[PDB]
Amino acid sequence: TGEFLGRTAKSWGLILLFYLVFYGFLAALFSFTMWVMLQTLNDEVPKYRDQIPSPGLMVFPKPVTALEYTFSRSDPTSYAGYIEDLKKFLKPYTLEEQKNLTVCPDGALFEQKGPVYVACQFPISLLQACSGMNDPDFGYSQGNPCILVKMNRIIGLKPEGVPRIDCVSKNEDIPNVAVYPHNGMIDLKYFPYYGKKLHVGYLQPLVAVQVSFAPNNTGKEVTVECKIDGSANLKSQDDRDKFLGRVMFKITARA
Amino acid sequence: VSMDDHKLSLDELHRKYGTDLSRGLTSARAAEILARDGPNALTPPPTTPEWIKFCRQLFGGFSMLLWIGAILCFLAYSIQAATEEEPQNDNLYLGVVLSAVVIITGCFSYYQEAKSSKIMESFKNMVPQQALVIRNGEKMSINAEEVVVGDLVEVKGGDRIPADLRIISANGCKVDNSSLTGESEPQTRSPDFTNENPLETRNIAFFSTNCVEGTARGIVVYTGDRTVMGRIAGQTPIAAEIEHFIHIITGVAVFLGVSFFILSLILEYTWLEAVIFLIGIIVANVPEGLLATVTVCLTLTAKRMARKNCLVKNLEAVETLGSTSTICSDKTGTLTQNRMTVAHMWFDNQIHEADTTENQSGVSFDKTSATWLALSRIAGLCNRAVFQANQENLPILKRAVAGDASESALLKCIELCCGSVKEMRERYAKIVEIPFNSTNKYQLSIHKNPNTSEPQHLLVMKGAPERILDRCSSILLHGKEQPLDEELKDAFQNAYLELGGLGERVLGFCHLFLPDEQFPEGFQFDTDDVNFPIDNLCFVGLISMIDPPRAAVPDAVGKCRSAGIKVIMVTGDHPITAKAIAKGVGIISEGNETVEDIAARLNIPVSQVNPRDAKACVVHGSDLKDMTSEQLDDILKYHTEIVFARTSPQQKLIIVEGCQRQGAIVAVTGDGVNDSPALKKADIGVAMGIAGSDVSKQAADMILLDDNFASIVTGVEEGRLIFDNLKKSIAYTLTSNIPEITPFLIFIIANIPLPLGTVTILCIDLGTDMVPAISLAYEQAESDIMKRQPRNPKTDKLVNERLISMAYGQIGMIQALGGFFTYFVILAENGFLPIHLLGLRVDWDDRWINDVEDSYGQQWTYEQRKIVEFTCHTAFFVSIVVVQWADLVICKTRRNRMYPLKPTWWFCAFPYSLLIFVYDKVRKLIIRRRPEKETYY
Amino acid sequence: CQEHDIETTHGVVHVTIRGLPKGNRPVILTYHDIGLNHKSCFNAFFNFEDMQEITQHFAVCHVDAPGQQEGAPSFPTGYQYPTMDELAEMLPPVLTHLSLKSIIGIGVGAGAYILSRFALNHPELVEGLVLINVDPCAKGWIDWAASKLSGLTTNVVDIILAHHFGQEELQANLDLIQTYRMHIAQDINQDNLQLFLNSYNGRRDLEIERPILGQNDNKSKTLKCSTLLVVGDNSPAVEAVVECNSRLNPINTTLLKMADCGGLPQVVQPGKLTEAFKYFLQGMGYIPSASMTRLARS
Ligand SMILES: Nc1ncnc2c1ncn2[C@@H]1O[C@H](COP(=O)(O)OP(=O)(O)CP(=O)(O)O)[C@@H](O)[C@H]1O
Ligand code: NA
Ligand code: NA
Repeated sequence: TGEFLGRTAKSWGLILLFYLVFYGFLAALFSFTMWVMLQTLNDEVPKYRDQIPSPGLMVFPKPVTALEYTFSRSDPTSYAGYIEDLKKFLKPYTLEEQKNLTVCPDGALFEQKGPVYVACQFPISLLQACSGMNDPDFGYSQGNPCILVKMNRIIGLKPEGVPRIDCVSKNEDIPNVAVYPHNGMIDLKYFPYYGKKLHVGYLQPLVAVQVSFAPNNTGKEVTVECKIDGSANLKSQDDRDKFLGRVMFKITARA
Repeated sequence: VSMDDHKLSLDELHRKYGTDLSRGLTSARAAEILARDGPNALTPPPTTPEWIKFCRQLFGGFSMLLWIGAILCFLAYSIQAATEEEPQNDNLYLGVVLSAVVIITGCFSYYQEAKSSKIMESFKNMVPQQALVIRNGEKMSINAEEVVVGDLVEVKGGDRIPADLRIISANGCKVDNSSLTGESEPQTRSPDFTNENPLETRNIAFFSTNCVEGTARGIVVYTGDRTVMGRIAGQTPIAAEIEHFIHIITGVAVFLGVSFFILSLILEYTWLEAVIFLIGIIVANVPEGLLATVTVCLTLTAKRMARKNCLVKNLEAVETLGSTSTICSDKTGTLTQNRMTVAHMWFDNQIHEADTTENQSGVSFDKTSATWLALSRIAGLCNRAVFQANQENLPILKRAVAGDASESALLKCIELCCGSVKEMRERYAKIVEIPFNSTNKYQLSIHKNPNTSEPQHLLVMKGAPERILDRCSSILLHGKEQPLDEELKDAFQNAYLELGGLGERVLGFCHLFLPDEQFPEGFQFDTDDVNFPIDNLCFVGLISMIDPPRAAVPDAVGKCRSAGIKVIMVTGDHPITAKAIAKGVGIISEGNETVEDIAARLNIPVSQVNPRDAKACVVHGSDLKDMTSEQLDDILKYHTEIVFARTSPQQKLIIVEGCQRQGAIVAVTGDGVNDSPALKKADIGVAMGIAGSDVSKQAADMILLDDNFASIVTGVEEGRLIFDNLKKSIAYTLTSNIPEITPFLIFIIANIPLPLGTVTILCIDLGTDMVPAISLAYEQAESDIMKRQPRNPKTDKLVNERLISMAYGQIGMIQALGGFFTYFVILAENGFLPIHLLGLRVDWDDRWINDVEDSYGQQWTYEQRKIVEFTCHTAFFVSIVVVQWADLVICKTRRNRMYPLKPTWWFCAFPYSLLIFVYDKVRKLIIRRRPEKETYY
Repeated sequence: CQEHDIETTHGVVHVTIRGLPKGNRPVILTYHDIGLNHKSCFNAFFNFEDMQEITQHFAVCHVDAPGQQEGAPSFPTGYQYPTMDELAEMLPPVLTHLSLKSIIGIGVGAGAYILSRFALNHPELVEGLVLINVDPCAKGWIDWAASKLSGLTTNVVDIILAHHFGQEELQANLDLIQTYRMHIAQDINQDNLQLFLNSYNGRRDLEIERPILGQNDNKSKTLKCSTLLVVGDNSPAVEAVVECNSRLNPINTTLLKMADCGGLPQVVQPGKLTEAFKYFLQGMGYIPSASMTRLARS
């Protein structure tokens, strides 16, 4: 529309300059206000901790679709991602990476108070062949996949009683799940968490779940349900949040 | 159906209705008959049941989109609760929220429209249609509703007929029956039976018509629903501009809704989520209630000017009264107080003074001169004015008189000097009377003289001094009739120049003793086809009365000069008096000179005067009759201050057409039947509410409740404050669209968690919905409104590129950044610092990632994240709404899970979203863009 | 040209009369505003060159506040018993103490309210009124909240200046603000000023209603005198005068919103106010043999 097909009648340069200056001034005001608001916040602990009162639960590695683990006992490319994710995640837990960390007494909160904040050791040998020390494949090649269950980190949360993760198979409990360490016992010496800045080199407790697929029932879909049992502090029943103190996943090992 | 009293003679009327046809029925009988028949002007129409008016607001426009969304949410929840046990109570609450939104929007529309309806219906009761009835002997003016079947009603020129009348007394009434018969040519009315059909006889005058000439008297026979009329049963430029703008912005809204719907479907939205997002981002963007807001503005300004004695008959007059560029006004009544007092006389070859304070005769003169005796007799006899029979103890001047102001002044002067005007009129019985007419400019009467040397018939004349001297052959000096010669005529003109040069209205008086041999005792005296010798009279003298300008009129003319409004004085008074009054009120300001003034400042004849050296002129009415159409254009184009003197009411149309050929918006003043074509041709027709005819009030577009010229200028100033308050409302309607669409754009671009959802988009639109209406309700005034040239309504647009660039991009962006600040603070005080949120959109919103880590190391499940997100959404909405209202209040003061508003170090709330506002209102102030939308900063 | 003190009936009020030649002609009563005095409200206007045409033809009085103009006696307990309704009704004794037939009063602000109430009580002693910045309405609550919530710590002179002068007029000083502020601070003392302001803050709603054509004859309490409402176009009292312009018989009242003025029209624009007053008086049968202003100086 027009001789030049545009509306630039010596305009659209002055307009662009004016809006550039106006939005530069506006962005300067916004950035300065954001900075001056950020200066009022701590760098070690959130101002409000009432929106994350109780820990959730989560499984590792994250599958491609939902929380459904599917692979084949034969093809090594079907479970290559699981192996790589498990090996990358568990690297800071290995023997040569926890050397600097300290060793703490069991069954008691390690309530530190002072600008040192040492982190205890979680020996990867507690997972009992669900680590990569025995077999590089975490049981996927053998037909007994290993899955890690973790408790979401909350700054200053001190669980009471004896925390424990209770995983029960729902596929008629034919492939009896194996939970390590022991019966999923979460030790109290890793609590409380003091933050990403204060608690340097903090390794959280892990629970490893191995579902053993026999040749007779190979190819089914085992649904496992884990909960934070044994601690009244940590909630495990909630209608809306299906992951508050709980996690459910489906494992399918194709024959 | 005829059923009328046409052929029924007068005797049965006294019987059929029980009223004597000389004094009318008594007040008690009138009230009793009224109680069993109802008000005269009932004519009741039906009405909308007032719940259809609410159902149309609920289910109508773009509220149907929200109803569809609610129905879809309810269907989704129904199929959900059917297929799956224990469903999520989310679609149900979403549908309930959408339904509440439509209900509240409809309620606001209803209690915004049925407030303008109340204001606009209040005006129709400000000037009740009245009627003159004869109850209990005397005439009492009552509301036309109180008129009842059978009472005596008087009608005159420019009088709407109260009801169907059986005429019993009439001298010249001609009704305008165009309302029923179609033809607008006046039809004479007489007390006799003339035709069989009621609609064609002459003794009946019909309801809702008006008598346009002369007076008549009738007996009411039919009231409203029984009348012959009761038995029988366009877009302003502002409206068109706003309609076009609404259509364009609605198209823009639909485009944005479609694009956002597609983008949300790309971002893995459920279909029920994307559809609701579309119908919410469309509804929140269309300018709903903008026509209601402009209606509120128009009705509020109409209400406020009616408080200043300017009663508009429609809302189109409100917007036209702000574009005025010419005001053709009348001297007497409008520009002058119309309260005259006699101050000078000229009967002999000397100017004689007059004064109040009855004692000492007032200054020095008395009844010594027979010339003064004759002049006082003429003044008393020709007057139609009579003192109201009350306040006898009150002073003669401090009395109440019914009649013309000039006649009232003459009556008071004669009562103070001579006295006993009523008995003087008793002595000289009035044989025939010719009423004063603006076309004739004189009043004629013939009286019976009981004198000794009387020729048995006395002729009395008063009127324009120069129109009377054109028919006078002798001048009465010291009681001796002398031939009218150039020795007396030039003295008369000098007296007129001196009395008229003080702004004093002058009347000329003359008589003639009708010879007895030509006019015996029983000579025929008929008003039509006069036979008395109107020519060749005997001049007696002149009387001049002061008519002071109204107190507020000089200031009003000053305001009109400050603006670009060209005031023209159209009067029937003499050029001397008109010029003096125009100079006195400031219509002809000091410095401006007439051609006759620059021919006298330097002594040259008028014919040698350069016309372009004069910017002020006084145009005689006779010199306007022979002017061509192109010749009037030279008067109006070159002269900036024009006075039309001795102009008939039927030349106002010529003047108004000549002014409108100049591309002006003419406001004209009229108070008569003859002014009606000018009142209808003019862009604004102004009628005098006090002394204006019903015909003029029908023709007019506006009524002056006080007959004050200054009220016209005050109404023009009030109507000028209609476009600056309209673009304010448009901008305030448009400012909230950027805070509602920027959250999704930043969502997509920066991949942050969603700052605002499509329930709080509708909540923002609902909260910030009445802000423009409240803004124009609290709007006080402006300053330079009357120092601004008149609007050019044809080539001046209410909406320009600077208003749109303001709303969509300088105020909306500030508000959006305030809401974003609130969202960022709420997120950062729970652990997620602003730098952490960038790119977090996909880990967030993933229901199967329940260990999302914040800036402090903690890990959040999906529901824990979503509670904080819901808090951020509600805080965004609350911040936007609260800051919009607070900005409204601050702007009207300075220049003429809801976390926000919290005190606990919550400067993140409305505090900053308004602090950016007040920090940019100062930078836009300092940059000082002159071409000036530095307001709406 | 003498100062007179009236009999102590419900208090004592000091008045100043400039002469007694009337006999039958009415006098021009006056009443200043709150915190002001006649020497600072009407003296600067009646001495104007254009006003000499009127002052020499009428007797001009100056009714001061129930306080004092010269000196500052004040009251120990204060006890401001004379309210506006009480202040209005103590005028007939003043008129009878000076043999005044009738007055053409002209009041500013609270003086306008006092004159209006006096006219309502006695609609025979007044021939006409010039109500400058009249406010026949109580503060209600809508503006009452703002009059004290944001102004808890506000000097009384600031309150008076806000009441009289416009917002921008007080925001930007033109040395007229300074002159009138020093007039308020000096001369009249602060105690009686505060007492007068407290008395005026009540301001019971004056009963005025515009007559409707043929229906409200049963109930109507509009002024029977020729009224001339004056207000600057840039004053905070415009709405008050327009409210008084409504509910007032539009056959005798007149509304004058002066263009280039604001605040106190009596001092800012005296040459136009005196012309308006002359035209207003001339239509009442007074000063008939006067000169029409702006008639080319003659
Ligand atoms: N009642 C009356 N009887 C006789 N002559 C009258 C009269 N009223 C007015 N006149 C004279 O007739 C002339 C014509 O008056 P007209 O009706 O045309 O305009 P106007 O002067 O009455 C009021 P305006 O100037 O507002 O139109 C007047 O100028 C006056 O000299
Ligand atoms: Na909308
Ligand atoms: Na909107």
